[PDB]
Amino acid sequence: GLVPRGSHMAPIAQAVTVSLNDLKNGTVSLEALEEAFGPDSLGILVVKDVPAEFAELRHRLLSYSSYLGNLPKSELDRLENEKAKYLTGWSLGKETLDNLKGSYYANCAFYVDPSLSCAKPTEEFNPDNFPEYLSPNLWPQESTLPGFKPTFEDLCRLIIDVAVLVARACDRFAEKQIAGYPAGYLEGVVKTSTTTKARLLHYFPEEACATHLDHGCLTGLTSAMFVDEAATPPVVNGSLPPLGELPTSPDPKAGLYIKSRTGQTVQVKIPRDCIAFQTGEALERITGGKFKAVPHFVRGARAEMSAGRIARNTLAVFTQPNLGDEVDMEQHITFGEFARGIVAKN
Ligand SMILES: Cc1cn([C@H]2C[C@H](O)[C@@H](CO)O2)c(=O)[nH]c1=O
Ligand SMILES: [Mn+2]
Repeated sequence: GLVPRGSHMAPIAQAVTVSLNDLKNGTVSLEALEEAFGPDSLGILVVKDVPAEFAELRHRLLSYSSYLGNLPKSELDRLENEKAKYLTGWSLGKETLDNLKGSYYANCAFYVDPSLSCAKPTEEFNPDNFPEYLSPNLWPQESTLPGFKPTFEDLCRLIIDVAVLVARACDRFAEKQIAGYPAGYLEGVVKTSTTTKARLLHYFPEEACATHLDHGCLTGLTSAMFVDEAATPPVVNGSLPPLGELPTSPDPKAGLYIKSRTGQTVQVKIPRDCIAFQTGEALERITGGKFKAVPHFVRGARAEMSAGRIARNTLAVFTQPNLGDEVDMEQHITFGEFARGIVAKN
């Protein structure tokens, strides 16, 4: 038991917050960055003052999560990819304490070259030996879900642009603190990655080890959108209007929970107008543990509060290295090796 059972609430903790303006001009405090990402931290950084288009893109794409999740089964079955371990396209998963959640995954190779559906395959790295990273994206039909693909790409591009600036700040820290560190490494790794993976998640309405570490470098996050799908039906019926976002969460216990090295778990909120970034294990390895991936988990809304009508939508963008990039620069372990569980090499 990490969080109190029943109606009792965990304390809420404030994440370190910086302005995108300071990320862009290179004046973000490295003290604040270490407070956000260091060994005693929550492993999360909130970025405010985001581009003006963010609010609408978030609203549209999180609405698409509901529309997508309610497409006829014949359409969703075409988006399933078992060879990719369901890490490309659509699939159904479950969360127990008892919520059903549909996931849609896409690689973000398009960030580097908009014509790419996935990394260019090689003998060393291809869909047959790394299907969970290198399989081609599977998109819903434009006629049945109009505008989904450009909206998805535009919001992911915005979030990755910000991730590149966060990575640049991390590089400033590492260049000051780590002897022999390659200047500009994390910025280059994020900016050129064709393995970065985005996940659009839809919690279906329901009637009345817990933590993980992210594996990549920096995970961009939106705040969650709750939708009353009885009031605004998630049915594609001119442009496609967004669905109604509930102003306030129906369940104050839903959300993100982080267990710092203090051993106790706190709830952490993302302001609706902000983007947050969590550190992952690859960034921890690249910084030799000077920044840490911090254990955490997400809870959906309890069925009593969903009341068979309220769905929950989120976007996460797992920026991470190309498979051949080193993550342990002493032992020369690559991200692909690291992903296959290799922890030592000689
Ligand atoms: C699918 C995926 C998940 N993650 C995060 C969320 C998962 O719960 C965790 C372990 O895979 O890492 C990544 O960092 N990269 C990915 O490609
Ligand atoms: Mn996570």
